[PDB]
Amino acid sequence: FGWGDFHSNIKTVKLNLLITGKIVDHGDGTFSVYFRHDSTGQGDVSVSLVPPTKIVEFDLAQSKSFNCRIEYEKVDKATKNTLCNYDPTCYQEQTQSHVSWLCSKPFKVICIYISFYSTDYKLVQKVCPDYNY
Amino acid sequence: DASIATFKGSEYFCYDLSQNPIQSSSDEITLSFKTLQRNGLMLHTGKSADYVNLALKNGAVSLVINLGSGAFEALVEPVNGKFNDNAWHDVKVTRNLRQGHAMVTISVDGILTTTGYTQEDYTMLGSDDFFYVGGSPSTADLPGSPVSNNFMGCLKEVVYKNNDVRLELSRLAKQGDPKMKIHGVVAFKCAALE
Repeated sequence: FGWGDFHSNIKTVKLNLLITGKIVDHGDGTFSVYFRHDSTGQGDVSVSLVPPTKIVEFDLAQSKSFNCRIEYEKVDKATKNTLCNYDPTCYQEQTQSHVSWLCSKPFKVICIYISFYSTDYKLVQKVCPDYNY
Repeated sequence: DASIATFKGSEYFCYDLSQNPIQSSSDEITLSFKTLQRNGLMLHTGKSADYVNLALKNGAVSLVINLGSGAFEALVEPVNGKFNDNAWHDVKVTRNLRQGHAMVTISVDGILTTTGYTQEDYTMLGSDDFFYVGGSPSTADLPGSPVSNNFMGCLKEVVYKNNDVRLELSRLAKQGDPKMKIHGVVAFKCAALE
């Protein structure tokens, strides 16, 4: 595949995001991509597999050509709600996700797409580790 | 003091890298910008496999880079705001291929992202192509460049460094170097963009 053990950290004082990705070749013409991510703070995060043609852009929104699809996803979110004491609502969110992608092997140029929307900054990034292949 | 330049949309610096080609396993680019314009190229280096393109795109900082066998693109922006707010913003981009392991970091003000992955096969960073700051020739085919506008605003302390050399491009422009060429005329200060 030309790469493995993907990791990414996106950090502001309002939100910290930690991602890992792992590839498992099943030896049957398919392979899995597993993502785990954990975030603490305020904001929305997402990680996904996308084709190289995916345009990097900000987006308020949350098959046949692309041969990777989610087969399993598990998300656990814990929210502590308290009164802001700079002004008596402040909250802290702890999120832990696990997603299993299943890809069909006749194609392999795949990219990782990460979005990060906090209360101070927002960021989208596309990583194509073997693009030049 | 600080090395600064004001670009008015028809100017740019061009540092020649042909004679002394840069080659290194890691590099780092830093600069500060101030601008009111939504779109404009801040710097580009690499007319080959490897390259770094740093620009403002619709008020956001856009980074497009080649990373050995891979490519990386990021778009960064404040919430309820844009970076073309006539205030200084600090940018830092680091790339590392040390083990193989690829690692890219970009920070703009108060947001930092570090991304990496194990990559067995491994090349070099740099290029023998020119280094463009504040703009580029109209007929130049610059890979990985999403914008075509030259910069309109202030660039400060533009610096490129790797394991061998540290190029103070803004200062070299302000002072002069045989490898540094300027298209047009710029004042080496930050004029009132407003």
